[PDB]
Amino acid sequence: KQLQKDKQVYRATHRLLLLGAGESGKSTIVKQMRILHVKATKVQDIKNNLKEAIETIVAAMSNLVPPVELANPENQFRVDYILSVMNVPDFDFPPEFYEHAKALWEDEGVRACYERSNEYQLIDCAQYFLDKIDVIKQDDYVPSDQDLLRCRVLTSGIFETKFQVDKVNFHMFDVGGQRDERRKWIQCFNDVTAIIFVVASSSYNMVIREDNQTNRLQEALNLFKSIWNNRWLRTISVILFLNKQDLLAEKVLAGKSKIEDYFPEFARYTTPEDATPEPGEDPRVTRAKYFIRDEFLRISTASGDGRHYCYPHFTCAVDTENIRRVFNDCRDIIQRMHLRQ
Amino acid sequence: SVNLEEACMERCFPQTQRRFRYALFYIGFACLLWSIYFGVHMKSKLIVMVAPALCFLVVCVGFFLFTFTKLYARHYVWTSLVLTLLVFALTLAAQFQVLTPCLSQVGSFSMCIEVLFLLYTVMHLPLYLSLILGVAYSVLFETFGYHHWELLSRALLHLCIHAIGIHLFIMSQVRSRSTFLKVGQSIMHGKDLEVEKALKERMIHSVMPRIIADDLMKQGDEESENSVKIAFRPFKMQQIEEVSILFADIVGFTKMSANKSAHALVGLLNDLFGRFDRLCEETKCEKISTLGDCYYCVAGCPEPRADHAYCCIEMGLGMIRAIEQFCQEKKEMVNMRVGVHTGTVLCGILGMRRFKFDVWSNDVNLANLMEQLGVAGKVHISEATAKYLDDRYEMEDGKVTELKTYLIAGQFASATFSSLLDVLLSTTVFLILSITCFLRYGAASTPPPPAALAVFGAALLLEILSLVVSVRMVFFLEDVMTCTKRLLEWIAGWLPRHFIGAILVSLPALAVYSHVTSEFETNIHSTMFTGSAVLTAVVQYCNFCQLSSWMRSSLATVVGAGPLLLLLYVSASLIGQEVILVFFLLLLLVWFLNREFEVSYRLHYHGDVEADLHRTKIQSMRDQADWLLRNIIPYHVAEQLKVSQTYSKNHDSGGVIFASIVNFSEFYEENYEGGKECYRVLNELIGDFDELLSKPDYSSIEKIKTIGATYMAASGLNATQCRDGSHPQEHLQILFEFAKEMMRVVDDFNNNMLWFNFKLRVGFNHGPLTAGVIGTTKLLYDIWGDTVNIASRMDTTGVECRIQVSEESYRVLSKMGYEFDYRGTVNVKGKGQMKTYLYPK
Ligand SMILES: CNc1ccccc1C(=O)O[C@H]1[C@@H](O)[C@H](n2cnc3c(=O)[nH]c(N)nc32)O[C@@H]1COP(=O)(O)OP(=O)(O)OP(=O)(O)O
Ligand SMILES: Nc1nc2c(ncn2[C@@H]2O[C@H](COP(=O)(O)OP(=O)(O)OP(O)(O)=S)[C@@H](O)[C@H]2O)c(=O)[nH]1
Ligand SMILES: C=C[C@@]1(C)CC(=O)[C@]2(O)[C@@]3(C)[C@@H](O)CCC(C)(C)[C@@H]3[C@H](O)[C@H](OC(C)=O)[C@@]2(C)O1
Ligand SMILES: [Mg+2]
Ligand SMILES: [Mn+2]
Ligand SMILES: [Mn+2]
Repeated sequence: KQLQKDKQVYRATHRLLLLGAGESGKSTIVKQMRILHVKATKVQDIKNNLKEAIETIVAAMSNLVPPVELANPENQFRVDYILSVMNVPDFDFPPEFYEHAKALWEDEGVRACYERSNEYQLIDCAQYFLDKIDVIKQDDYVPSDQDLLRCRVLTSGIFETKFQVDKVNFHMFDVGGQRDERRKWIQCFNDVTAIIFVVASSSYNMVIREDNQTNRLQEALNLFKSIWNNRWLRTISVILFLNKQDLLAEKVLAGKSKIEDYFPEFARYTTPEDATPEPGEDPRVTRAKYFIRDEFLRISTASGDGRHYCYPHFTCAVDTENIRRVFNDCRDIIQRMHLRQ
Repeated sequence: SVNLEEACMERCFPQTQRRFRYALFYIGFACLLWSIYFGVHMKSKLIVMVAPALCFLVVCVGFFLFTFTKLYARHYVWTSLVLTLLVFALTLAAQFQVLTPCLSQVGSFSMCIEVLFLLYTVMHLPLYLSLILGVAYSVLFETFGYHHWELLSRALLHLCIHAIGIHLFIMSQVRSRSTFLKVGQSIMHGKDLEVEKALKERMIHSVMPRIIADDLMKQGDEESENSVKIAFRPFKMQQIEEVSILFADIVGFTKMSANKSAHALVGLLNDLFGRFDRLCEETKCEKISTLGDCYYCVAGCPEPRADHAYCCIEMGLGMIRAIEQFCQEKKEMVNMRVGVHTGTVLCGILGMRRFKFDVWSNDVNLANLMEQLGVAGKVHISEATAKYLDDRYEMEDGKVTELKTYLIAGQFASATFSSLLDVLLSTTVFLILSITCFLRYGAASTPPPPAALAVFGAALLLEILSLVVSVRMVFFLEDVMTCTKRLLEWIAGWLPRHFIGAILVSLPALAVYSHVTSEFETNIHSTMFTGSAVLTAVVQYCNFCQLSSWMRSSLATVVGAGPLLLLLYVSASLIGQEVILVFFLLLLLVWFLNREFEVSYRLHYHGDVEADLHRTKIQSMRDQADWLLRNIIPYHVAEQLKVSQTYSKNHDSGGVIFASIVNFSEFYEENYEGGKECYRVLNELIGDFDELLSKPDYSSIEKIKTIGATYMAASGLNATQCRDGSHPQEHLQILFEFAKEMMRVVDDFNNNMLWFNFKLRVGFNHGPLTAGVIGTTKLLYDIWGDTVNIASRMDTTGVECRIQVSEESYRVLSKMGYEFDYRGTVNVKGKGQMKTYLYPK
């Protein structure tokens, strides 16, 4: 027969649905899994992160109606160089191009524009990139694991992984988060074990690439409300990750972007007294992360009926130890829910 | 009744024969004990005793031979009559030679006890006969005793022993009735269960193939047994590769069935369908469903065949023989197209109402358009067909009229209710027991000790409290309070049955020990009388036949054996061997006897339990099977077909709608393992439409069948009564109300859906129609007419999210109070122009 043993090992696995908003870091988490518990395209898509980055800034300079001109306008042949290769899918990356993005990166409109690229659509991991491209004009040294984790790749289509952690079976799905791909999310609503949700932290002054009109944070609240009251999702507790801790931390150190000037819930807000702090901690950071924690948990207050729960934990995509700790705790909680019935 | 209860004991013959044979063993046991008592001890002065017991013994083994004979059927109860008449002549003949000085009340009375209950238990006489025989034997036996002080108590002994005898008698044969009745209905419902199991097996094997059926045949997953009676509903679909698909349909079907009387079209159409079924069963085929004029089959999705495509195309050449041989049978001018494609198909069943095993793929739609790109006489076969197809045929170009395709041409009596009678009867006989224990005193007026009156007091109070507690527990007054019955029987389990049974059993022996402490042989008449008294009252203990044999028989031995032997020993000269020898036959008698009755009681309980379980299983079988009959075919066509074979029905005015999910094609994308998650979504939707019809007022609508993503239902059939409160157009109007309702239901379905919408369009028509049944052992209820073609071509061309109305429906619905607007006059095949109206404004 062998239907019962195969169907019982079908029971005994650990499938993980990984929903979340667009370009959050879900694929980065799957990369973290294959670094923890588990060959030429990397040069290509990293250098296309480079190209699309630098031409998105350099094109986007004149697009800013606060007039952002070059502090070094003497590289206008490099400006027109980037305007020349602006729309071409094919490029060979000469050292002269490294002189182009190099000498652009010597200019300060690039740097204050990197302080102000959140005003439009642009990547959020280029400060890594231009320093590396300053180093990696040749790539005879193979790029590292952090180099693997910074590699932006657009994610769509169902990708699966089956890795094992100490007699614990992992089969999990990375799913895209763009709007048109949202018709594919019900494909993985078939009785999965757990649902883990990820929202980028600094997305309180930026918008999605669909409309370029409404904040990604309110997009995340709308998404959590749309899943949270479903007639198909009431039997799975949700583990809530809040990625990109440190980018929010350096925007606090910037002190230039305010949620309370946008979302005035934070304006008369006070800090929660049930906290558990971090070493060397600015209280505005704490009131920030506990504010957004209370913002999603406030939506988790509205329903549940003791059926589907809400488990707010925290993580950033640059700590091995955090994925270790809170994901082992995830293994504990999904052990409970894996034997809930 | 009469004959069947007669045949009962005709088959309860050998067991009464058996216990009766060992009653004869008890008779030879009795002649054996007469032989030892008159053999060793005394009476060595006349040996007259031994010979009637010896001929009584050759009666024993001689009628053990005569038990086997065959001149015996209308004889064996009369053989018992012969036996007990030899008993009567034995004891009545041997009694009298007394009054010389010695034999006491105990001897002859003990004889009468053994005779009487050996009669009333086993000898199997009737009511009247054993009745007047026992009574007559009693009165003439006691006047054999004689040749108004103590003889009155003798008659009390006799009438009480008769009353307990007839009690034992009537309870014995009512168990003989009810055991037989439970076993007989147990032997009817088992075979009825098996036959209706075969009927349900026919209903499973008339709608589906064998594999998913045989998953439903052995409860391998109890999700299906839980699916006969929240996250996602369960349904069977498997995504299989390398199958083939054959479509066939009549070209120019418009006018060709005009002048049919709705049985002639059934005649030629179902005749050709019968020849289709013949060639399918001869050509090893997988037929699916009849889509109006189109009929179609596939090639081995449960069983992937080795030369499968050749079976498909030569099978379709079989359909070429069908059109040539049945057409030139009927001399018609007709033809049919055939399109065949090889590809992969996900197959299964959706829905939960009127469902049907169907198939899904764009390879299927490729076969659909090859029928659309078809031509007569030859089979239209694709690239993927001819890429491996052994080239043993006539291949030709299937070219465009305006995708790489070829052509082939050829080559009563309840438990506590009886405990009412054994307790209540036990205490009225206990009443005359202790009454007789005292009103022997006619030469005296009172018993000497007061502790006798104490035993009278607590004994009568305990029996009367058991009396009132049981009788008000049973006869259901429910006036003051009943919770003390629940709270006191709450501790009266199956072991307090043993114990309080031992209480009410054990106390009357102490009540005949109301005369036990001081003197009893100033007059020996008191002594012999109290010995006869306690040996009389000791027989009471069997009346609780509902407790165990070692337990009651041993307890009966204790309380009926202690102070008799022990009070013989304190001191009236020689009585011991005979008095406690007859105690010995008394004790083995009561052990064996109540042993037998409690075994009989246990067997009755067994024979009730098993029949109850089989009754439950036939109840579940009828619900599940008749639930399938309510599934597959409609109701009054089950009233016409249910006891017959044919069906054909004209209809004159009825309503019919289509519903069209638009954007399921763009939502489809199959990058996943079959993409069948999307079919789980679609099946949740169609299941929600299934739940829409279970309203009582919306049970007046009859769903026809499912067609891909096109939904289909009709009304105007459920009104089979000329009622006085049924409007001639009500099902039309409320069917429109249901159409707006299911518009709101699909609105709510996209409300649960995220960032996405499903569009739909619906079309209406009323008109005459045709009720028909097609299949033979694989059936389908179907409708036809021009009207369904009108609503068909309507909703085929209908704009989405709106309600599509015919001009005559425009003529009726406004006067049922509905607003519309003129859309235009859209071209309708068969009608030329037809004037179009829409509901949304
Ligand atoms: C007078 N009208 C009829 C009387 C008795 C039996 C049938 C009809 C009738 O109207 O038949 C039409 C459909 O209702 C009836 N019908 C066909 N398929 C279906 C179908 O799938 N569902 C329903 N409810 N009715 C159907 O077939 C006929 C049209 O078929 P198509 O439009 O699909 O094109 P075709 O199949 O190639 O036929 P043709 O073009 O050669 O003339
Ligand atoms: N600095 C920093 N960068 C991060 C962090 N998390 C993700 N990123 C970067 O963001 C980029 C996008 O992450 P990615 O994994 O592609 O999101 P995704 O959600 O899986 O992509 P999609 O399915 O929504 S389209 C990655 O290149 C990654 O390096 C973080 O916590 N800190
Ligand atoms: C409904 C889903 C989908 C995509 C699947 C499919 O294969 C089809 O159902 C068949 C071929 C298929 O179900 C066979 C029956 C039928 C009714 C002939 C279908 C229609 O042509 C459908 O198209 C229409 C018109 O709905 C189509 C193509 O639609
Ligand atoms: Mg991704
Ligand atoms: Mn046709
Ligand atoms: Mn057709």
